Amino acid sequence: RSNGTVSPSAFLEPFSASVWVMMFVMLLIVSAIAVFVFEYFTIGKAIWLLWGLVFNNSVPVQNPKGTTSKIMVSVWAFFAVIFLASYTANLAAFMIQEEFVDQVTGLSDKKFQRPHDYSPPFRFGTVPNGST
Amino acid sequence: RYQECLTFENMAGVFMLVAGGIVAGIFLIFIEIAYKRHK
Repeated sequence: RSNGTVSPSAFLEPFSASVWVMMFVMLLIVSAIAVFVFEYFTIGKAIWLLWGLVFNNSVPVQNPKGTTSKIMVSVWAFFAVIFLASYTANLAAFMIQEEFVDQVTGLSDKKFQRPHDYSPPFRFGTVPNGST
Repeated sequence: RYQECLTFENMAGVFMLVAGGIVAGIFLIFIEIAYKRHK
């Protein structure tokens, strides 16, 4: 090959699966339940808080109610930053590994029937009166 | 020549710990509300 060949795995993040999805659903349910408990508009603000201190607090979503609300916000923020650290570590670990498995995997797979038909005419530099 | 052949456990442990913390916080909120009603 001409130069370095690697697998970016852009979509291969642990998302789009049923591993972290269940944890996210459980955490969201717990956060909503705690918001309702501390309630003793609200739906929009609760959605803003759920979306905000999950990705990042870099948005105006500030609306605390009581001390228990602050405690639950602290616990949820700890969980969120733990998740962010874990994801950064996992993506770095993937960067540690690499994938350069193969390119063709076959002596007659697709191109070795009519290289002109495939379009690229791969060189056929055999040897006169040889063995192959 | 045929070949037959985030962490969820991390996610599960985080979910369990968060659930325990949230239950503790809800109980604390209830106790504080009861005390404030009497104080």
